[PDB]
Amino acid sequence: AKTLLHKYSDIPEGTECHRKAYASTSIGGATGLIVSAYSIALKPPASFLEGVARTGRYTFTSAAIGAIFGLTSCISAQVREKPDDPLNYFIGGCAGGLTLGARTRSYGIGAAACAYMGLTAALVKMGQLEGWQVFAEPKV
Amino acid sequence: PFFDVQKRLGLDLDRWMTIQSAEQPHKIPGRCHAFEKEWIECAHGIGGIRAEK
Amino acid sequence: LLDLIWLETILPKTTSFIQMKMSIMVSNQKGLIKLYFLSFLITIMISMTLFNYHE
Amino acid sequence: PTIRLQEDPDPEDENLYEKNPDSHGYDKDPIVDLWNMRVVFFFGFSIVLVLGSTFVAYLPDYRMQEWARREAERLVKYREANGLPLMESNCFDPNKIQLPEDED
Amino acid sequence: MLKIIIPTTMLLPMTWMSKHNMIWINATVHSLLISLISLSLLNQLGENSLNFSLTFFSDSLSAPLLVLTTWLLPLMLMASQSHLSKETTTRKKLYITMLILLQLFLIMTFTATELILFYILFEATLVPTLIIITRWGNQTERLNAGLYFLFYTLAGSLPLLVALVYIQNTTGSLNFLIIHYWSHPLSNSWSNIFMWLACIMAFMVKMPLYGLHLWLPKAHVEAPIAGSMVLAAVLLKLGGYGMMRITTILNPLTNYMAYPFLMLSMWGMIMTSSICLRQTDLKSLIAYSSVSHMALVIVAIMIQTPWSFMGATALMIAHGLTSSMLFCLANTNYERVHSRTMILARGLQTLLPLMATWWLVASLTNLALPPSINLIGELFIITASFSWSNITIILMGMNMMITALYSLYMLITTQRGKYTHHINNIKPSFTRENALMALHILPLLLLTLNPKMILGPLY
Amino acid sequence: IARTFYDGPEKNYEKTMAILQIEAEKAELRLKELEVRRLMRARGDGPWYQYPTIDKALIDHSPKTTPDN
Amino acid sequence: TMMSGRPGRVPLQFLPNEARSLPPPKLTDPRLVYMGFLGYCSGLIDNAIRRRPVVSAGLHRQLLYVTSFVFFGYYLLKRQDYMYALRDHDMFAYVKSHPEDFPEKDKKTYGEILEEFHPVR
Amino acid sequence: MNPIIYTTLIMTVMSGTMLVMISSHWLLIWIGFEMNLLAMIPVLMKNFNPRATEAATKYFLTQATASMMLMMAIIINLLYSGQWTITKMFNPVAMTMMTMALAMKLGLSPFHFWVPEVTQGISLQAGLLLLTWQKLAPLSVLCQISQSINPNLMLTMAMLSILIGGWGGLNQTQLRKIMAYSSIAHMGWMTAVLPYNTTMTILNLLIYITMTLAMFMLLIHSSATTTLSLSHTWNKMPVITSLMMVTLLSMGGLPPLSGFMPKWMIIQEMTKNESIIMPTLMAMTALLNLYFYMRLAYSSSLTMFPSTNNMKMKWQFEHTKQMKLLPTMIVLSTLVLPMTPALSSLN
Amino acid sequence: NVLQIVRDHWVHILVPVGFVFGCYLDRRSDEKLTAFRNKSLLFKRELRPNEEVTWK
Ligand SMILES: CCCCCCCCCCCCCCCCCC(=O)OC[C@H](COP(=O)([O-])OCC(O)COP(=O)([O-])OC[C@@H](COC(=O)CCCCCCCCCCCCCCCCC)OC(=O)CCCCCCCCCCCCCCCCC)OC(=O)CCCCCCCCCCCCCCCCC
Ligand SMILES: CCCCCCCCCCCCCCCCCC(=O)OC[C@H](COP(=O)([O-])OCC(O)COP(=O)([O-])OC[C@@H](COC(=O)CCCCCCCCCCCCCCCCC)OC(=O)CCCCCCCCCCCCCCCCC)OC(=O)CCCCCCCCCCCCCCCCC
Ligand SMILES: CCCCCCCCCCCCCCCCCC(=O)OC[C@H](COP(=O)([O-])OCC(O)COP(=O)([O-])OC[C@@H](COC(=O)CCCCCCCCCCCCCCCCC)OC(=O)CCCCCCCCCCCCCCCCC)OC(=O)CCCCCCCCCCCCCCCCC
Ligand SMILES: CCCCCCCCCCCCCCCCC[C@@H](O)O[C@H](CO[C@H](O)CCCCCCCCCCCCCCC)COP(=O)(O)OCC[N+](C)(C)C
Ligand SMILES: CCCCCCCC/C=C\CCCCCCCC(=O)O[C@H](COC(=O)CCCCCCC/C=C/CCCCCCCC)COP(=O)(O)OCCN
Repeated sequence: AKTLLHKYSDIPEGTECHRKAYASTSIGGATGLIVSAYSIALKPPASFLEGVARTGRYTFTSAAIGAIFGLTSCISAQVREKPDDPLNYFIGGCAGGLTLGARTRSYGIGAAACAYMGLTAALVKMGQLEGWQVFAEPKV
Repeated sequence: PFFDVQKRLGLDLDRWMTIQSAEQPHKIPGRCHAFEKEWIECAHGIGGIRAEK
Repeated sequence: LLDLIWLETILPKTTSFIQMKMSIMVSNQKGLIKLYFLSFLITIMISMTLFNYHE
Repeated sequence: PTIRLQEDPDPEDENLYEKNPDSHGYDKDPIVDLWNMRVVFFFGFSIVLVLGSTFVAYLPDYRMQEWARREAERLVKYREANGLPLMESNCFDPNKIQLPEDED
Repeated sequence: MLKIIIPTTMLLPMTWMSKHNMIWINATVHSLLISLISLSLLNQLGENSLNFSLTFFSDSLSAPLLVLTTWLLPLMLMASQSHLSKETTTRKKLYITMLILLQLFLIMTFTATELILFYILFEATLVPTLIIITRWGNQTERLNAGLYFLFYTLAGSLPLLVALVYIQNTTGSLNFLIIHYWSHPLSNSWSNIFMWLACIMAFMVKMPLYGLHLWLPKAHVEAPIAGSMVLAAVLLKLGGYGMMRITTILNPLTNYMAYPFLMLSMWGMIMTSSICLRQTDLKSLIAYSSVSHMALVIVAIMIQTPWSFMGATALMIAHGLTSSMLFCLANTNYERVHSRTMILARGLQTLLPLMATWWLVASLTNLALPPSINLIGELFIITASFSWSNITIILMGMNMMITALYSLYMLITTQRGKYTHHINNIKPSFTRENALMALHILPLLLLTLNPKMILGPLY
Repeated sequence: IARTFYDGPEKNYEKTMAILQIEAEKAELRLKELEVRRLMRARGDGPWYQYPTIDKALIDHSPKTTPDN
Repeated sequence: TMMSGRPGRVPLQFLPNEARSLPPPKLTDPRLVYMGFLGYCSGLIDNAIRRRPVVSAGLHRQLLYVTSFVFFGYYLLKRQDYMYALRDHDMFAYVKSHPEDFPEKDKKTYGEILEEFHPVR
Repeated sequence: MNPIIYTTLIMTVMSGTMLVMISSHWLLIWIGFEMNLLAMIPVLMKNFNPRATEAATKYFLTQATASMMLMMAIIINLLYSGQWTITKMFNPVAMTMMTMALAMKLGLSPFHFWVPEVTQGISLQAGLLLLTWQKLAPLSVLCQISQSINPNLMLTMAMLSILIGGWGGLNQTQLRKIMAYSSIAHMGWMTAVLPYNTTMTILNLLIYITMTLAMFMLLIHSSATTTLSLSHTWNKMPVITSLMMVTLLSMGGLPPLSGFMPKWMIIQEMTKNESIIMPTLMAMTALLNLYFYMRLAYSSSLTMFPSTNNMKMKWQFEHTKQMKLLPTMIVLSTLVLPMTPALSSLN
Repeated sequence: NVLQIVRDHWVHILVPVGFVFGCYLDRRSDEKLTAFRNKSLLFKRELRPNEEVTWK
């Protein structure tokens, strides 16, 4: 659960690239498993083997996205010696988008995923820096 | 939401069964009558926010 | 190249295409109660082991 | 029917000059058309335009610019005669400003 | 200032209570009277604005825009009573109701002292324009034009509401006087950067900016004549007025944050001026000319110097008048020929001499001929930009050259040459069209006589 | 024109003074209200944000057929 | 919901006796005029839907519409004013009761407050 | 169905929801829910056909499952504190059960699947009842236990509801499914502000009920259940089309129309306590609802679709049974924005 | 012949009476902002022997 996000976050950003990549790929694998479960429940695969194939496809794609994102972000933050910079997360997000485009074999999907995933990862980094809240606790 | 008509009219439609220390038949007490009574007395006055601290 | 093609492609046409795809994906259910009741079960398991586990 | 609709034929343009050689291009009925022209001309060119322009041209000097010129004349006269600088660099009195005590 | 608002809300039932053949006369007469009354706000104190009440105030920037709107309504009524002759009485009254409601919302927009009220009216101006465009258009593309016009505005202006409510939660007020007196600098943080973006992008897409201008050609071509007039004359100036009002809170972030918008504005001004040359349509050329002029206004507002502000105000007023006149001139030819192609009807000077003169005057005022207020605004903006950076003069001069080129190109193609030999239904010009042209053009010259009325509050 | 249509500058001056006072008071009151709401929801001791508890009048203080309770 | 539970609050009163110490809204109140205008609009829409002469079909019906809207609006405005007065009263009582959380800070003049200057160039 | 039986079933439905809204005991609330469902099932099947039968079956199955989860939540909360009063509900697992059960009863996503189908399978009167009246009791229970409820769970379902409502409404041509998806999207907005301020929830509920009532009553007036069937009423009752277009604009969230007031107030309330991202997402998503409302308006009044020859015979007849409250609902659905400060009379 | 002309041109007074009503409402709005009349530090001035208000 949220313990996986603790695993990803408790690691200092520009250190231990292998562990951070492992945490990111675990998060991606969990997300892919959830997506595949919903897809099977709502769109039956007509056979057990095809359902397993679809589950494996979704899980592997999501795990690849997570691994590439984490690895690229950590490496870019380490070589530039400048942590706390949204550019690193943007590069990681575009790397994940290129991975998605390669997995689905679509150049346009790849470019769009680069752009949008890089943007959203950059905003996630800025929210981490400035302390933005998605589900803010009631304060008034 | 909660249109409190029992409090307005003084009817007691379903308040007799809410708690454990409220007028059981033949005066049979609940297993935790004293604890619930103590909690209710301390609890009733301050409000919900202070009642948890 | 700029107005009639690319400035149309980036902001409005991309938005229309994405919303079309998502509307199609959401709004194709065969109506069988079995499938989305299974989805309800998946939602129940998720919620109980992703939200209230940490308090 | 080798067609798709029970559709009216597309009407051809109606010329205002055919039934009215002096039309003014406002309406079909000549009297209301002439009066529409008359009111448009009287309230656009006669009332709003000329009277409005002569009203705007004679607005009182609420912008305080002749007043500003007179103020400048008197201040220049007084300052130059006394030997004082024509204009002073500090807009406010330095005595009423409390700068930070030190910068170390 | 209810002495202007209430007469419009009385224009409504008076229009609805008129005889079947007296609606145009009454509407025109009383709208002209209301514009004459609104001409009384030009008396502005040099010190501060006129604060009539807690809700409404008038500034030196608001008064020319108010006068322009009140003067615009009668011209729109005059231009609309040609293609609506076959309409029923109820639909004519509904059209006039839309025009009157648009004027009322515009009047209440330029004088609202509170930013949320300004936003509410600024967005209330969307419903009547949309109804007009999508109900009284002519081609099948009016539906897409209306959808683009609505969604480009809304997708950029919804974040503005969040920004404004957050501002009121933080500072404690949204009244413009309190905002201006209690203004404080904005630090360099991502939160403040997105605050800048939220406050700016709504007015940017209302200008429009070069990258967000795709809705303007569709809306201005597919709308009826009154819709095009009101879009190109006043509805575009809402964004400029909004930035000139909202920029006070933004500094010092704006100096750092204006580089992409300035670059887009300058280069897109060049690009749209070049696009005007290779245009096969007549209304699209005027739409792109509007885009170029409004990009110049964007540059003026963004560099944020007093000379730039005065130039922006003058250019806004001058462009409103000129673009309205050009749209009416194109509409007359469209009514004659029933097509929008430029090269269809040629050599109209030999058939319509007075319209040839009106075309010449409109084109001359479009390319900033001295000493018209168009040139005053353009020159003030150019001088302010030159002070900002000496290299901008290259882009400004190139824009001036291309503007002259496409203006004279349109004038020569539509008016000079030989006639088309097969259009024999070009009737002589009516009195209504000539009167509309004169009422468009005379105020421009009367204003260049006394240019201090339209130079804004920085004068 | 100035005698017939307009007034003196002092009227506008004092009107905008009063308007500024009103708006400043409203701004201060809004900020104070936000702070008061935050404190009263955090603490819970204020009149606002009171959540209902169990009335003590429902308890029965009578012998309970067993000595202890 | 901050004010749903409050001390000494009769459940379904809609107008406590404590609200009679506030000045009632004037009968020429602009909000009441807007309520009457809403009633008139509803009457006109009623006439239009039933395919009747919109302006002058039923005068008694339009009068009833207007008077019903005004009658409800009077009490709605009374309750709204009572609730806002109650909010302000509670706010002032709380700020007085807890002086340490709302201290009176110093009053510096601009002659000694140092604000950084940002040139425009 | 006999009129006495119909009116007593309607009164039993209202009695069940009132029993929910006026009870302090959890058991009485559950009894009110059971009574509401029991008397609500036949109302859907007033006009018998296979579609109505299967709509009633799906509705019954969903509501029975929700009631089972709700009673399990009540029993667990009793287990960890011998209390029956509807209060904080401290226990996290029991609170999760109650929140999910009430979401399933309301139609919030991901439990939103049943609403479009049941709405399409029943008549316009039953659809009106289902979409307006059947939201009061779960919302009342949610408002009572709002402080106890977890923000993350509540927020996630509200955002999902808004997104899925918009995307589903983008596709449908049938009017009843459009109304159902719009109802889901509005439920998202109302449950979004629930943890922060229940007064905004009540205000949004009131305005949504008014708008939905006006829209359904106009749809009943011009007896059309599809887009093309609604495209004919311009040739019979143009005033109805104009009023419907104005109401559809109001539903979209445009200002100066009233519909905007709940959206504006919810954004303002969520901003008071440092929730900036969520209101922005909800507004940009409600743009989709506006889009498909606008498509319906284009089809309905702003254009003129081809008509049929038999409409000439309808031209000669008047609508016999007239809805008395339609004009008031239209006026309250459109022109009530200037009276925003009167929302203080709700707390 | 006052009958027909009045019953056909009674609408030509709505705008003028609206203007008069607007002026009257503006005057009333001015009447509620007299909190600093003859109290501003710039225009503070002793009254004339007969007048009672600096402005209305
Ligand atoms: C308090 C609240 C909590 C409540 C919950 C409490 C639950 C706990 C107690 C439950 C005890 C069970 C008692 C009775 C249950 C009733 C069962 C029933 O009635 O069956 C009807 C139902 C309908 O029967 P039918 O339609 O008449 O006959 C259809 C034909 O048989 C064949 O049909 P077909 O061949 O024509 O169609 C193809 C095939 C399709 O089948 C498939 O394609 C299977 C695909 C699954 C993927 C395989 C995994 C591969 C990767 C795994 C990775 C693991 C992590 C490692 C890291 C990454 C490495 C990759 O069938 C389907 O289309 C249906 C799909 C259903 C599959 C199983 C459903 C489980 C939940 C839904 C999620 C699906 C899993 C996705 C992946 C999730 C992660 C693993 O039967 C079935 O759906 C299949 C048989 C089910 C038997 C097992 C049921 C027990 C499990 C229940 C779920 C609860 C979780 C269990 C414990 C969890 C820990 C807490
Ligand atoms: C706001 C004002 C106005 C703005 C509006 C206007 C501007 C915006 C709109 C225009 C830009 C949008 C283009 C982006 C991608 C769209 C392509 C597309 O639709 O995909 C589906 C489309 C068709 O979909 P499909 O059905 O799956 O494929 C069927 C194909 O027919 C089958 O094709 P094929 O298999 O026969 O052959 C294709 C294949 C074989 O390749 C070729 O055939 C020809 C080679 C083309 C790409 C190879 C790269 C070498 C050329 C790049 C040279 C430098 C670029 C300029 C920098 C100058 C430096 C001073 O291509 C590749 O394999 C290349 C893979 C990846 C290479 C791309 C990396 C280069 C990016 C440039 C970096 C610049 C950094 C910043 C520097 C500037 C600042 C100082 O795919 C393509 O065919 C084209 C893909 C390759 C085009 C790359 C062009 C990118 C230009 C720079 C992008 C940066 C701007 C965006 C920022 C965020 C992105 C990170
Ligand atoms: C902010 C300031 C105030 C502004 C507030 C907003 C405006 C006012 C409030 C609105 C509600 C009031 C009226 C609405 C219901 C009226 C129903 C209607 O259809 O009217 C037709 C009716 C004409 O029918 P008729 O005379 O029986 O015979 C012809 C047949 O009806 C033949 O009829 P037909 O059915 O055969 O005609 C077909 C037509 C029939 O369809 C229609 O006529 C459309 C009906 C309007 C929609 C109602 C919307 C509900 C209210 C929401 C307003 C939204 C405001 C926000 C801004 C956005 C605008 C959308 O359908 C079409 O043509 C389809 C074209 C599609 C166009 C799409 C536009 C539709 C929406 C436009 C709404 C504009 C706002 C309302 C303005 C007034 C319009 C009457 O008009 C009237 O005669 C009454 C109008 C009001 C009279 C005011 C008089 C006041 C008292 C007189 C003296 C004044 C003071 C004296 C004292 C002086 C001191 C001494
Ligand atoms: C079609 C036209 C539509 C409108 C276009 C609007 C343009 C909006 C773009 C915003 C301009 C600037 C935004 C942020 C300001 C600085 C950007 C960056 O270049 O500065 C560097 C920042 O380093 C990195 O570049 C950060 C940005 C990297 C991630 C952002 C994504 C940018 C890629 C392009 C995305 C596409 C944008 C348009 C979407 C459609 C300097 O580093 P540093 O001085 O230490 O930090 C500056 C910020 N501080 C001071 C608040 C801390
Ligand atoms: C025609 C289409 C045009 C589309 C334009 C849309 C983009 C508008 C720009 C962003 C709008 C949202 C910004 C939020 C509004 C202001 C809120 C604010 O100022 O608060 C910020 C919050 O800032 C944010 O949350 C921003 C999150 C952004 C999420 C949505 C991003 C939308 C797309 C991003 C890129 C768009 C920008 C450029 C687009 C150019 C046009 C294509 C500070 O948070 P605090 O609670 O005060 O805490 C700080 C102290 N601890």
